Formats: sequence, structure tokens, C-alpha cells
Amino acid sequence: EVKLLESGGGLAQPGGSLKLSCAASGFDFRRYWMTWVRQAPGKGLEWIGDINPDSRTINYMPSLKDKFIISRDNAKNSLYLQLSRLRSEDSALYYCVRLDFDVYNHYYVLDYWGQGTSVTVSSASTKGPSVFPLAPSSKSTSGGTAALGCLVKDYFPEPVTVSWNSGALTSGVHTFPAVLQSSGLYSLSSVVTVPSSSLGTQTYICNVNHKPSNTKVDKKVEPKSC
Amino acid sequence: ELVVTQESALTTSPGETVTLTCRSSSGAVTTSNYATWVQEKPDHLFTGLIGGTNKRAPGVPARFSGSLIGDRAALTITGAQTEDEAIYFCALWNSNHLVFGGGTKLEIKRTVAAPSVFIFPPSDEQLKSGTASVVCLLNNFYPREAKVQWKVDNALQSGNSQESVTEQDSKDSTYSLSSTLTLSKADYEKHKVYACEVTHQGLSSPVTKSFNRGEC
Ligand SMILES: Cc1cc2nc(N)n(CCCCC(=O)O)c2cc1C
Repeated sequence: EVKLLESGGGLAQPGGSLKLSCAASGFDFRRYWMTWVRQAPGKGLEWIGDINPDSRTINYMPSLKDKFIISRDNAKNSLYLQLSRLRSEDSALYYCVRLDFDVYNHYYVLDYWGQGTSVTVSSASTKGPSVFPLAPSSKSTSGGTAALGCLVKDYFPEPVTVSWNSGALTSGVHTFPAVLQSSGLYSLSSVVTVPSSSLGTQTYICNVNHKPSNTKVDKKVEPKSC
Repeated sequence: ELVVTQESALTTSPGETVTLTCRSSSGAVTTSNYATWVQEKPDHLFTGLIGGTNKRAPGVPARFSGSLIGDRAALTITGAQTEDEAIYFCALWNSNHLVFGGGTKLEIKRTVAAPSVFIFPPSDEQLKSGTASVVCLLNNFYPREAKVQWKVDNALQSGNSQESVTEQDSKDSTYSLSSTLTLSKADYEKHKVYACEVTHQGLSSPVTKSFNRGEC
């Protein structure tokens, strides 16, 4: 029942500061060590540091030992990470992790992880995505399944979330990882296969969401009129 | 400067046994490094597997085991299952801080599956913006190696397309890829035939999906 929910991510300015938070539940927060781990683009995990229950011991990754401050509020089952002197290198997904600490058996495992909160340290402005329809290049007569989708292009920073028919449609859906265009803007596609026959009857809507720009778009993909 | 290294990728067949290693740049891995493993599944879903080098975490099937092999720490999966497709991260404790490895992408061999190809012409709305994006979709195929070539009126394109690939599907163990050709509205209007040529092991001959601009 362990649940770790991060928040506080988003676009930040180089040289600036940012405070990330983590809400925990499903376990006696007061008895566990907590850890922060991040993952920059095209990189692996990187340990930031951890904090024991009574906050009396706080270990940090050699480098960020100073620009990083970890803290917790056992009363509110929360974990905090104070970032400072933000540089592009700090752009990454920040994970809230519970550490099972067993000094008796020298057993130390990062058991449960949150899904992280994205943080982009850029000087650029936040931009919303343009949602274009990838029309079904098929009809009902053809018989079978048709491929259709949405092209979410030119937005910044990551991430955007895409769902179909408010979540009702999930089978056959493929939302590709965003790509960084030369323009410095992100772009991605989300496709899904449905039965040709349903084309014209069933409605297919992709729900795009981009918190950074407070954008929310519902584009209805239909067979292009010939 | 400790650097933990792992093989970037490994492929095994179901029921087989595979071993991922973790080595330290400062010497042989030892019990005092408390080698630990984490598994990353699609959508940033991580889960602790091993701790203290060889101790399994609660909820972890016994097919997973840890140990020291030579100068390295290792994770051995016996009877590999398709559900084991993931990225495995290793971490070593270096006296006062934790160091992760680069992770190993574990792939599970399955039978060849040719991709279903689809080509999407740019939308009219997008054209108004002055740009034209042509999308090509390769769906559920295996292995991952697939070559997608763009041809505009039989002119093989280059440097004007980016592609994205999904993680190996947990169910069918396949991959899905998309290639996007981006052109200025101008250039797009300067040509007629837009084709996507796909080459893959599951195809006897390359498959081409295309459309003529304006033709509906
Ligand atoms: C994932 C992991 C996180 C850790 N955090 C700390 N602070 N130690 C050090 C453990 C205590 C040292 C000892 O008493 O041997 C960690 C060891 C591992 C494997």
C-alpha cells in the first residue's frame, strides 16, 4: 500500500532555486529512511542523498552536498528537496524513494519509488503544444483495423500527457517518447488502432495535457473527407 | 572517482538463465559495497530487487538472485520470463555515498514479427502554420532493428527526419516505432509522391507505404 507522490517539478531559471515535495502513505513514514534519486535525459539514475527518521543523519552525493538540502516532516508524512544554483545539468526526473535500512543484516534496499516529478532548468519560456490529427487512412469497407492518432508538436518543456477518450480507450494505444527537435522544442505522437467499422460511429478523441503552459486540448480525429 | 559499469544490453530466451554484472572502477566489488539492484519498467516504475549483495527483497520471485562473481556483483535471473523485460540498475555503496551503474537493458527473444506500416500525410491545419510533418508508423515488430527510409518523388531524404521507439511491449514483447519527416510547407508543395520504405527481418522485401500530395 506504499505510495510516494512527488510534486514541485516544472520549468525553472538557471541560477534559481526550487523545492520539491513528496507525500507518503501506506507505511509508518516515521520509521523509514527516505531518499532522493534523479535521472537526467539519456542518463541513468543518480543518487542525491538520504535522510534517516529523526533527521539527525543526512547523507548527500559528494557534489550537490551544498546546492541540495533534504528534510522531512514526519507529522505530515512528507519529504522535501531544496534545489539551488540550478544549472541545465539539474534538468531531470526527481524520484522520491523509500529506503529499507537494516544495519543488523547490512541490508539496504531502495524498495518503493515514486514516479518522479520533472524539472527543467532552462532560460526559455514555457510554450504550449499544437495538437494535429493523424487521420485514419482507411474506411469501413476495407474491413479490419485502422491506425489513427495525434501529433503533439512544438511544446516546452516536458512533459505532456496524452490519453484517449478520457481514459476509456487504452488498448492499442502507443504514445511514443517525446523527441527534441532542432528548434529546441519537444514533439511526440500517440497512435491507436481501432476497428474500421467503428469509424464514423465511434468517436476518437485524444486528450493532451501540458501543465507547464496550463494547456489542455481534446482533438477529435476523424477520417479525412474525400 | 567511482564509476559503476554494467553491460548496456543483453538478450536471452524464455526459460533460459542470464547474469547481469556490476563492476567498480576502484577495484573488486565486495560485501562492504552492499551491492543492490533496481528494476525499471516502462513509465518510470522502479522496484528494489536485491540488497546486501545477495539478499532478495520481499515480493521478488526466487528466480532472481544476487552474488559476487569474480570482481563483480551480479544479478542472475533463472528461467527468464517475458515479464522480465526491463532495465536493471545496480548500485554500490562507496563508504559515504551511493553510486548507480548505467543500467542493463534486458531483452527477451521472441519470434520474428514484421511491422505493420502506416503513413500519415500532414494535416491541413498544420499546413497553415507553414510547416508540414509526414509521419510513418511501424507497429508491433520484432526484433528492434528496422530501417526506415523516406523518399520524396524517389529522392531518398536524409537529415530531415527523427524517429521514436517504444519500450518492448510487456504483452507481445514487440516494439513500435515512428519516423517523422519534417518539411517547410514550401518544399512539401514542391513534390507529389511521399513514400516510407521499411526494411525489417520479418519482411522478405522492403514494404513501401505512400501517398500523392493532394490525393484523397
Ligand atoms: C541503496 C543504499 C543506500 C544507502 N544509504 C546509506 N546511508 N547507506 C550506508 C549503509 C550504512 C553503513 C553500514 O553500517 O555499513 C546505504 C547503502 C545502500 C546499499
